[PDB]
Amino acid sequence: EDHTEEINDKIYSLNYNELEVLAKNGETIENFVPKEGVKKADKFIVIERKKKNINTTPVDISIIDSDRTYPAALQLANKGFTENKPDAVVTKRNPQKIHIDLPGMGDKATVEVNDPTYANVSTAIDNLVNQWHDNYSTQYTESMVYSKSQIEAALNVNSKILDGTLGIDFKSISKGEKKVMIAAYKIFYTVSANLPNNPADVFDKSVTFKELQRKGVSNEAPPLFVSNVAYGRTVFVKLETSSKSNDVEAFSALYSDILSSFTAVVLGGDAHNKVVTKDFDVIRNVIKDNATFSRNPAYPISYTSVFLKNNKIAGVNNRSEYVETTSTEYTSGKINLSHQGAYVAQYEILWDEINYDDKGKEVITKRRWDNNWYSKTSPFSTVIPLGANSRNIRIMARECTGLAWEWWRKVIDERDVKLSKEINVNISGSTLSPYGSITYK
Amino acid sequence: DHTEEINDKIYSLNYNELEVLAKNGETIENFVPKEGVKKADKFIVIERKKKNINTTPVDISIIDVTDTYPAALQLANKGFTENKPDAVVTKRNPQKIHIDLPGMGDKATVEVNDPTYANVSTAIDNLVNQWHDNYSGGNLPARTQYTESMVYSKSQIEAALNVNSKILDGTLGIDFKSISKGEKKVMIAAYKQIFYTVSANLPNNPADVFDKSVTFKELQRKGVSNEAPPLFVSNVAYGRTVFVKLETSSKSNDVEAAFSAALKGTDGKYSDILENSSFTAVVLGHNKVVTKDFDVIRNVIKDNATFSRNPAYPISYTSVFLKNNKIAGVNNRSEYVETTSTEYTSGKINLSHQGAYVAQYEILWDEINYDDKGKEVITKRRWDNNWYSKTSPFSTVIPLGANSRNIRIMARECTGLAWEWWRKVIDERDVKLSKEINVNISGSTLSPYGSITYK
Amino acid sequence: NMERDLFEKKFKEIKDKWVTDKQADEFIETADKYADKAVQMSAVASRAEYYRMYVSRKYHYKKEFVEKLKQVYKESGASHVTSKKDLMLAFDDAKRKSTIGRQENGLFVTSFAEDMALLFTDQGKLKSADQIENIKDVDSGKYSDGVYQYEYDSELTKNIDKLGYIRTASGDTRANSLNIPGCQTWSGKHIENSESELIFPSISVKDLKSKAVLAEIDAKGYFEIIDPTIIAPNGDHKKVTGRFKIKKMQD
Amino acid sequence: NMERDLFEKKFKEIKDKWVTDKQADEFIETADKYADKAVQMSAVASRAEYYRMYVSRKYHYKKEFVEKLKQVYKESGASHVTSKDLFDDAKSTIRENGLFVTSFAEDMALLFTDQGKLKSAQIENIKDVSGKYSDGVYQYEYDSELTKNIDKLGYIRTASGSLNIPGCQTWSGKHIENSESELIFPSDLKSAVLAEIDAKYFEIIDPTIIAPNGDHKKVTGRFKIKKMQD
Repeated sequence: EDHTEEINDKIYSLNYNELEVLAKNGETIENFVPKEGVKKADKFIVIERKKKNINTTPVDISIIDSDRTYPAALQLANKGFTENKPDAVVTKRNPQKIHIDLPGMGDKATVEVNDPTYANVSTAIDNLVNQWHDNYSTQYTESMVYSKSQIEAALNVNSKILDGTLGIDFKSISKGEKKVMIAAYKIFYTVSANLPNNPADVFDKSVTFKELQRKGVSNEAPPLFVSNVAYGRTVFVKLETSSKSNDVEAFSALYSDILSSFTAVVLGGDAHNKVVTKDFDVIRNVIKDNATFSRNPAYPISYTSVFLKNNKIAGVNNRSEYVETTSTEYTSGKINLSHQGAYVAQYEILWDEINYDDKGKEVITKRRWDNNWYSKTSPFSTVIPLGANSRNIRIMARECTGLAWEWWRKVIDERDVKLSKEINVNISGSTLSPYGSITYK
Repeated sequence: DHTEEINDKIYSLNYNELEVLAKNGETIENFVPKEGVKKADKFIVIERKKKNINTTPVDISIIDVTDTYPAALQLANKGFTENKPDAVVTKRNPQKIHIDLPGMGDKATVEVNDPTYANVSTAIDNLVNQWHDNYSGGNLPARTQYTESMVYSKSQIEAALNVNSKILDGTLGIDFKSISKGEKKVMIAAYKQIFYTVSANLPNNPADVFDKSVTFKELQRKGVSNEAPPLFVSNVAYGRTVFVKLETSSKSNDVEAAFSAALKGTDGKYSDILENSSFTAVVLGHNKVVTKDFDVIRNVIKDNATFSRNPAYPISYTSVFLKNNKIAGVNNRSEYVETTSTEYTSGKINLSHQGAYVAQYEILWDEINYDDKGKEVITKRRWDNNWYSKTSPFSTVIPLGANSRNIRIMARECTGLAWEWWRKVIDERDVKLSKEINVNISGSTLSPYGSITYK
Repeated sequence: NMERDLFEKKFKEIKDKWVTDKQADEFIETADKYADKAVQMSAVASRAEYYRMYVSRKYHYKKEFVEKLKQVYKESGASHVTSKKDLMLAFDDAKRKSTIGRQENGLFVTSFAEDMALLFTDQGKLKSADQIENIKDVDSGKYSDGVYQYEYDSELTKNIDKLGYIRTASGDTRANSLNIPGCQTWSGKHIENSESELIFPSISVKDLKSKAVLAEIDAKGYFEIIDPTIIAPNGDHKKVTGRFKIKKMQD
Repeated sequence: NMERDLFEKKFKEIKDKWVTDKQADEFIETADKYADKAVQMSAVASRAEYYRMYVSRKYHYKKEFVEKLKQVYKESGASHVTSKDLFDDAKSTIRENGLFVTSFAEDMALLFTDQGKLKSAQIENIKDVSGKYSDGVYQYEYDSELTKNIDKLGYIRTASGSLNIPGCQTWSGKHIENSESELIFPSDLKSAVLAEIDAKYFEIIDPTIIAPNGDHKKVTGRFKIKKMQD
């Protein structure tokens, strides 16, 4: 019998949410402290953790040759598709036209493969590109790195490939020790496969719906048809520093002392061209050097599929959450007091020390110099240590004029004193005109 | 005949009449105007004033032995000023004497032809007895010469009463040591009652009292010199003396006033002084009586103004310088110390807090002392729990020395109102030093009350 | 003296490990001042009686003295100064059992009047947190996040007393090992900071959270419980008419 | 510490028999505090230098320090607090050995409140003296002009080698906040003058001072004697 009407009926009847059957829900974010601080020698290292969300639905799916993706291929819409490991559906197929967008080719761009297996379509792709070279002759993404799920969604590239080609230290990016950024350079041509008039038209008369179910077709894994493959070369760039400045990301160059270590990779066929420098212009000319289409050929890089039921484009929805880690390091300081005035002086020196509870909220320890309001004459001087976590530093020095209406006048009154290694607070002058200043060294 | 020699040579005598019979008292030595002495719970403050007396009596007192009589001749020297004079006994011309007993006419005057002590005394005895027999009935004026003084020293009371102090201490009993300490206050009064006086005409010339046999060398042998010029006894008074002593141990300020009033006959503030006073009356010859009833004294004085054959005694005489016929005086000059005393007693502040609130006290006072010059020395004292918060039933005893003064006591309590954080309950300056100063506070926070009462 | 010597040595045994030799010497040298204050309160009749009481650890007073001591508490109420941290633990720490005070053991208080006389100046402004820490003989910086106060008002205090719930501290309940007899706290050479000491029933704060309370305290200045539920000495919960307030001390 | 031991020991030797052990062990246990005060004033460079100077009883310091220390004496004058202990007894001096003194600006900031009111005779605790300021408190005031001319003559001295300590600083027990700088200033009237204090101070103009060699000298500038009034 002619199974065409059953295959069309059953595929038409398939029951699934398009969004949800290709949902790629990210790695579950485990409990975390928003802020933490650690004392080490004269240092205070503060790790700050911000929780963020990614939500993308790419319709171009990264290809990993580590194959079963090719124009007019049949795949299953399951979790394995969402992690660049699609399952194919291999049956006896029917004549299928493909088309390549190479510039000058006219009707010679279209070609009909009688039996469209991977081999036959690869052969036609091979012929077509060769002819163009003989007789006839880009998308860029950048993003900082926070976790494999985030960098995947941000660049639409599998994280294992990145991790294989460039070192990515996720565990220790989480400690704020490394600010890593990655750029992708994804081009030369696209082969496309005409969409069937009806779902059954891709199958031969011997293919039955029961056979399709045996190879995986269900409401939980609806059939997908590969309509377009993009070919070319990808150029991965990594920029890795151990700085802690907020300005690191603006790396984005795609002036600065920060410039640290670099890496660039050109995707070869097999699993490449790994180069690592401490100067960028070597890399940045490497990209242009790796930009020629010759018989340096072109490799699969991404592809587009439709649901066979209704030829709706298949998007993999990435709805996931990650952590931004920000690390800052403070250094203890010293308040240097020096009194060179001809009057009696008194100080009020106040600051807070800051720590974080296991819930990550800030705990303020108030703090005062034990000689506040003690009288001081010249040439008094002293050194007042401030810990690396000091904050809200208030320094006041005041003068006993002894006038019966202003017994004391403020000479110095700062309230937002910079914690620095040296806080030099000098006062001098006469009783009638005092002078004071705070400098930083 | 040495009359012209006696005249010329006596006239040549060169002395100062005032100084030759001057009697100088010992001059008060180093002394402190104020002393403070602490015994047990007592503070005794002695106060001293230095005073001066300058008298020149011309009636000189007679002691007892006296062989002084009208027309006697004596030496103006030291011993005269001490009522123990030196006689100049030579042979004498006749001397007229006159007694002043009333009613005798020309029989009041007689001429003693050998005017020794024995002869004049006999002539007077004859005058006086003839007056008793033939004139006393049918003619006597009472003549009383009265003096009173507080007793401060031997010399002072001698000047003040014109009576030898040895006779006063012998007959009465004067405790000068107790007077100096501020322990005894003493008054002495002397009733000299003159029944008669015998007088003796002044010689027209100095030699006239002397027999023609007398030489100036005989007078120099007998003591006559510029150092001790001769004296003629012109008058002697006879009668009786009554000494009254009023003694007390009170330090009151009115003891002299109470004493004068009793003597004066002045008829109850003084009753406290007089009931704790002792009285001594002596009538000289020694009829002595001690008693605590003052009428007994008044009775002695009234029962001894009687003149009969109880005769009269020499009690005082008047002398002139022979050279001059000028009345001889004895200048008493002396310093003495008036001593007062006051006794103060220690006290106690008793604090009792029975209120419903938190209270605080401020208790201040001064302690007085006297330096080696007798000037005040103020030690400020303060209670050491001043300003400390107290709640009921707090109580305590703050001892105050007997020399405390300027006692200030304040108690306040914490109302706790935004406009009135503390309110005073008691605020007192010059608190009376008493055995008990009872400081009570009580009431509520909004209506407190207190009082200082004394016991 | 005989009893003071016996006192000295009894102190050396019960004082805890972390009492400095300086504070302990201070406790020894001021001992007679605290005996005398107890005698003048008629808490005891004599130094001797006071030292025998400290040594015997039986803090037993005549009922007449305690009735007179309470007058100022009935008049003005009772006060317990606390740190912010200790406040939150009464509401938030479950092992604190949602009571203010050690449950049936009570809360150490002084009279409210005594704390207003002492923690404020002559003109009624709150003293610095340094001064108050010094007056209360707590560690430096303990009240740097503010000086908080529990307050039993007069009505609550009278009604608590009607029930016979007011207690006097005992020798084995009271500074931790610096407790002394006489219903009085020990305060160093500055005996003017010694306040009376009694034990009031704890307050139940069931279903209350420090968040709400501290929030109310910044808004109004105080959080209040009309007719609160106290913890009787036998452990019972019992509602007593009056006002119990929690507050942050303010000028 | 060989210096603390030598210090402690030498003070133990030289103190007066009648200073109470409460004084004496407070002095021993605040010594490190006063050593730190003198380092901070640059009177000495280290604690050992401070103790070594004490034990030697020769308080010699560097001119740079002493002239900087004097800036407040030249600016505000000097001040001596006395209670009574004030004159009428006999050599009409006020002692050719000099008068211990602090800067006028220092007494005025320490003995008055933040508004400007004089403290309660608290003042006894400040000068670590009890009951002696009860009459009241007097202050001998060298004015700034007198003071500058005193120093041109080179008449200002520092104490050398009981409770004396090096660093031109008064000892004041645990409350080192009441320690003031001490200097030695030079040295026919009676009492009588105190009337002029009840009436108004007592101001002498170009007074007759004493010198380290006992000579009298007549130095421009005011000198006042007063009861400290609030």
